[PDB]
Amino acid sequence: ATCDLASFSSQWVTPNDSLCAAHCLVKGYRGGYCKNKICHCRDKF
Repeated sequence: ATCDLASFSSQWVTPNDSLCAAHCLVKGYRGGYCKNKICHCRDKF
């Protein structure tokens, strides 16, 4: 149950809410350990 997924609309019908995408995408990340709800990406693409 790692929060290393939910990369926006990659494999989810995500509308805009980052969760583990949008925020990271700004820098260029797509996966990381989650805290509370938002994943703090620790891997850049």
